[PDB]
Amino acid sequence: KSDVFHLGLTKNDLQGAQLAIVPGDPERVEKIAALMDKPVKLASHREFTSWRAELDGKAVIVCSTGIGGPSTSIAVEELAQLGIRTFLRIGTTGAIQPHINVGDVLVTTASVRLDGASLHFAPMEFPAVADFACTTALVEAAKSIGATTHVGVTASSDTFYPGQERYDTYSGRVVRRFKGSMEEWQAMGVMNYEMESATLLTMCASQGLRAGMVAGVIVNRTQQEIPNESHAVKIVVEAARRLL
Amino acid sequence: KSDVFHLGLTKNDLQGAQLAIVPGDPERVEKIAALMDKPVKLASHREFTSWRAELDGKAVIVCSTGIGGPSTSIAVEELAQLGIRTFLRIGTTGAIQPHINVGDVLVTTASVRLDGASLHFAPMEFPAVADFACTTALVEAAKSIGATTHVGVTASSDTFYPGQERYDTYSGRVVRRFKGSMEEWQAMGVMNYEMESATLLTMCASQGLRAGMVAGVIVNRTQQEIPNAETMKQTESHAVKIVVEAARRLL
Amino acid sequence: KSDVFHLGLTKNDLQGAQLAIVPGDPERVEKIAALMDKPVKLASHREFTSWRAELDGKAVIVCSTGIGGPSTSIAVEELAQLGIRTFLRIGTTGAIQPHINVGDVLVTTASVRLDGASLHFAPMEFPAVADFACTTALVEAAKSIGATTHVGVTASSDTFYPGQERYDTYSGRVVRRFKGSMEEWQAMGVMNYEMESATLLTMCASQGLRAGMVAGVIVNRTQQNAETMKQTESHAVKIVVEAARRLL
Amino acid sequence: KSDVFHLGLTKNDLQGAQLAIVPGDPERVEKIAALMDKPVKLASHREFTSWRAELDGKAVIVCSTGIGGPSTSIAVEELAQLGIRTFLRIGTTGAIQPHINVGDVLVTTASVRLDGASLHFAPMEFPAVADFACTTALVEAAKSIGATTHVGVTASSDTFYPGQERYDTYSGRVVRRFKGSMEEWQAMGVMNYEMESATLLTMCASQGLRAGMVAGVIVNRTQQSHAVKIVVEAARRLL
Amino acid sequence: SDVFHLGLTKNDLQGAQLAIVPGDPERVEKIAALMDKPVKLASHREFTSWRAELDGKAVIVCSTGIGGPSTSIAVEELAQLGIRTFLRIGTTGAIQPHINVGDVLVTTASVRLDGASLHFAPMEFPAVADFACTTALVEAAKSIGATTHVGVTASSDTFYPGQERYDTYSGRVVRRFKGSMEEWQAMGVMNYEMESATLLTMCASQGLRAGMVAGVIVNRTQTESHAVKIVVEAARRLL
Amino acid sequence: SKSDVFHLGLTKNDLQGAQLAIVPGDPERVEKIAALMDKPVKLASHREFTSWRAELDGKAVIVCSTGIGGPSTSIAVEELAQLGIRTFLRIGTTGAIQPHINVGDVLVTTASVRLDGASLHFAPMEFPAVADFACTTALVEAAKSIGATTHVGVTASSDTFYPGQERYDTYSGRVVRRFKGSMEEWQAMGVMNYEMESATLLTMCASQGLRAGMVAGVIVNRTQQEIPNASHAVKIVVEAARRLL
Repeated sequence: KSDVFHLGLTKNDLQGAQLAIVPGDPERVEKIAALMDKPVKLASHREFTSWRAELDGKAVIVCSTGIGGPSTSIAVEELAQLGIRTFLRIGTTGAIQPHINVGDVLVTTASVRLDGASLHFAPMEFPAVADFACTTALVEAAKSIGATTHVGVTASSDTFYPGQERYDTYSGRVVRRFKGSMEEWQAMGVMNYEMESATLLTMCASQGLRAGMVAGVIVNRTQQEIPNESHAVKIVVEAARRLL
Repeated sequence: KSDVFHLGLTKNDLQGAQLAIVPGDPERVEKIAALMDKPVKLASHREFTSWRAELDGKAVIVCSTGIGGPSTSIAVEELAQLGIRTFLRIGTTGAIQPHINVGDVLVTTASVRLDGASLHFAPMEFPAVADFACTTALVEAAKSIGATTHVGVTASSDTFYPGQERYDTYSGRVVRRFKGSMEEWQAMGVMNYEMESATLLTMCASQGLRAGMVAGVIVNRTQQEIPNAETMKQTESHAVKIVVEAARRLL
Repeated sequence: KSDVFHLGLTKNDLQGAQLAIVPGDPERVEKIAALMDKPVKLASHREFTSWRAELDGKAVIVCSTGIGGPSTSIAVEELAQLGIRTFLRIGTTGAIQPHINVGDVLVTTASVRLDGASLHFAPMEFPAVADFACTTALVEAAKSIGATTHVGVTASSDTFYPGQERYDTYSGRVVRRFKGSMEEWQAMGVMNYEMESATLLTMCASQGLRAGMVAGVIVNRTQQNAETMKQTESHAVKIVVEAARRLL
Repeated sequence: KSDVFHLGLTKNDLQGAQLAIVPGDPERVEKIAALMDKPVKLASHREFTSWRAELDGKAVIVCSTGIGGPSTSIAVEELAQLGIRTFLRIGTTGAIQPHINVGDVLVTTASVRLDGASLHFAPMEFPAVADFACTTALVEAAKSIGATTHVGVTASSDTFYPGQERYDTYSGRVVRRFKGSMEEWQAMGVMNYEMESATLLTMCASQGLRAGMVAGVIVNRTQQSHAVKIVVEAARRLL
Repeated sequence: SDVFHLGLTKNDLQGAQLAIVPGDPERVEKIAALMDKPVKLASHREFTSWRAELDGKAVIVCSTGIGGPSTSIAVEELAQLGIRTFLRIGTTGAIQPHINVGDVLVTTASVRLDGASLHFAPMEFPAVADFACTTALVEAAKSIGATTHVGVTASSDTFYPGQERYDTYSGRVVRRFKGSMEEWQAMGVMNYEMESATLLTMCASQGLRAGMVAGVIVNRTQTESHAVKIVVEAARRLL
Repeated sequence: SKSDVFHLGLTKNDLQGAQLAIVPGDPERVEKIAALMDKPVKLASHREFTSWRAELDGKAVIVCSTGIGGPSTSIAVEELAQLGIRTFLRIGTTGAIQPHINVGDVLVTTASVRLDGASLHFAPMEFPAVADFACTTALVEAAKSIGATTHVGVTASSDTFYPGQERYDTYSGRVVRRFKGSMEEWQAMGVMNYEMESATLLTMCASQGLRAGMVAGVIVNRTQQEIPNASHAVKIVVEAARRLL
């Protein structure tokens, strides 16, 4: 039985949960839920793996989004239909600033919309902006956990390869739009690349839902293209505590 | 060992394979592989589950893409790095034409680019067009299997909900761009909506790779009666038979 | 006396025809019609010269479009009003791929929309895609006569000069949008430039009409001419008529 | 022998001509050239028919463009190559303003760019504007024969049907972009639709060439020789 | 007070139908003082307004401030009060090597590098000046013997990156504007300024008449009274 | 002294080491804002740019007007940056588009809908017109300290007062296609208000390593009327400035 098309969940499964932690990788869901009380597997369908847990006596959902705006848009919509009102994305990321180190934690205030799904919720003029309370929770959680943290703009790309101006590819080329784009974002102070935040932030900020975004830095793109975690995950859990 | 960042595969894993069948759902991969000879699981990481099998003596890969152009773009790029040159997508779809029945099979000649990843490969002016040999193989395979087939344009959307003009949602609203859009595509002859083809077709057609798209119709957005889980499974099985039969003609 | 504004034709003139072969140049119309049965002149108004003929007992029209999407859009609309449902464009062309040779035949599956008129029928996201049956008929006709055939994407430009990144012009300037564009299309596997197909294919694909396109390669810029063209003409003409046979 | 790819002309053939009158229809060329001295045919290829004549001792070209911006862009480019520096468009037109009557004369100051070829010369932000000298010459030539004249903006469409919001067609449909567009142009004071001026005006204004356009009103969808005299009279002021 | 920003009433205008609109509020009184019976009306924000008389007819002088946004407020509110003709007077640089300090530029139409023009008409619409206004300005410049250039102006929402200036805090110019000055130069664009695309589009699309004249103060490559004298003399011809 | 910048008529000396500016739209508001701080001194007045210096907790602060709109804002911000300013706090007036927002309420902008043109001269449309986290935090925390009725969220920032804010009580009575129905759309999307400077300010600062915040007082509620019939935000911007020195 399911009250939604993709996730395989009923409202009753959520046990009153109003906050979801949303990693990209289904395999990371169990790990994150294990940091909390009474973790229980709910469902696994396609790229959507969902567990329920408890935090200071209140139910919390952990559900994977898969890679990219499109699958993220499905998980967020269906979770919203089941009663989730606050979404915290926890990701991995490639830093594009020389002064950001592997293992650092980045909190996103807003995202460069290098995606398509965000346009399905708001025109390009609309900012892919995080909720102020969620952002505050993540920043304060980062202090509590103890991590080297940066706060600012992230570039959110519909591709891992040409949209992040990667050249370690089959074609070894990048379309005109993205030729020289990395150095452009770098000059504009953009911190990092990832793949889900523009859709998440736009769809939430334009629909009365709260969203925030934190990621662990797994490569620095000024040094290396292909990578080569816990601070970031402890932070998203600690932030959830503050948003309940 | 992996030659690539996401798929967990090496060139050795492919055993000379140059064609891949690419469903969206990782759960479909084993079922598709079971239509061929000596299938073996290769890897499963994130939404990317891959098997290898033989078709008429030759190695073939089956690898899931996940939902959307972004994860599709990863799978296609990484399979291309490993040596794949021909990609056949097999999907599920919602028909938007009144005359297309649940059970029908759709072969996509080109797609309306309502996605974002395609733009990362070619500007919007560029057609998200299928390879002629792949499309031919799918059409011919449909005739071999015995199916009611429709050939034409598909709308490929970055969303399941507002991009396909669904109002049955949390917010119940659809942004200006997509308001009244389903009626527009209907009048323009578009057969259906899905979520991966604009990215697949554009990225292949602009990089010297061959791609084709086939789907079974599991629902019609104009009809009143919504079929159950079973009826939809029979339709999937049919389109799946067609994609394997098509693959035989492209080796 | 006429059922349409420009073509100077009535439904009666078409004698039940449902297929039109559509070259750009009025001079080619008679030549194409001459490969078919019972050819006869119909009308000539501006760049629209029309002839009718017969293949396997069915009426066929041959009608020129002029240069560009604007005049093509007029001919296709008015032919559709008169009852045409399948359109086969036949052109001669220059190639942008180093391995497409003069004498080769190109069958277009879809076009890069570097025109304006296509946007009057569908938004840019919609593909300027040929009909499958038409494309199939063209490729099959090309094989039956042993042509060296290339099947793929064509770039369809509203200009002969800057849109095709030509600098041998009065100004010697190409606008930012088109600076470096030929190299980009080349890298993307685009076969050639022409000027009508984006409008033809988009307007047909978005209005329930069937369209296809074939062209003979008469020059190749990236490889650096009278008898070759006439020979190449005759061959792509042979193909479009043989394709038309299969589509009736 | 030809200096250009399409027109079939050499610089020599122009005999020092620097101004061209550019109608759409080849069948209008000789009629226009006949109003001037020593009219002689030069060439005829596809929709490009060219004649030379003389106006107060100076050679002048009359050359047809065919229908639409693409065809027009070829003719203007190749005439420019041959030495033409001033282009005067002569047309017949409908109108979309009820106060504009059949027999009135329209002088276009600039065009709404509903075409595609203009974008091959300048981005959309750039105005499809007529040369001030040409517009002046046309307006004052119109006044001098007592013509009723409207001066203002014309909408320049790559189509005759949906871009001019016509529904009396095969599909009976008009794409979202153009749905409600005629009422919008009407409200913004646009006089009329035609099909060539956005291309002509943009390619000339962005390339140092002078261009102008006059048209005679022959129909008006909102309602239930003169212009030819004007273009020729205007031409003699611009030599 | 009727209108929200200008603090003016219809009665304040005493039947005026024309306004001279400089950018700088401090230049308003200077322009008014050249005509008869100059009287201050109001001063709010960047909008300083004076009334004067020219050949026994009331005229307005009202500043716009810098940019399309504030210009759009002044023109709207003045039109609400009965103004139907707007003459912009500016000071300007130039991007063409042959255009000297002391030269006067008359703008036929503007490259729309602004945002506000889009709130009145889509980009396809030309930011074109009224023919009568442009004629009056050109004739008034002949009248006083000024060296006049007539043509296209690039109208930018910024003084710095939109005019491809690199002598700035960041030293960065966004992709869109990198190499843009050279492009405008090759296209024959005379100068940059910051209000004309909004002024011309908003007027040409609402039945209002607008023109623009500017004196050249500097040249990127290498008489404010003279331009002011022209704008006042042109105004006499437009009453 | 010869001005260090083209429009503002200021020298670096004039700033006395100031690194923060409070930036109202109206030049006539500058003196009023500077009067709430220590040692206020008029610096200059040119075009729409009136500038004062003052002191907060012994630190020099600039108050400078921007005029209406992105273009004039882009001049003031660029030239102040050149002079040494690294933090900008806009204080404005606004029309609320949500029904329960009262005239006099204080709105703090997290990011803006870019309905302007000048922002495109700094970053392509995909880039967010987002406020600095530290500045926004200071404004929110200052508003709480004085117990103001405050709303935090997205603002629509328009290049026009009339059609871009979907006002119909105008000379033409017309609104171009792009903006027809637009207010309802922003309302449904949770946008709080309209104003005219923040998209440019926020984009040009976030893309150039400058910190910016945005606060405005509501002067009309657009669900009720287009034009009103006829200082919490100000206390807040000064208190927030104190926290950012």
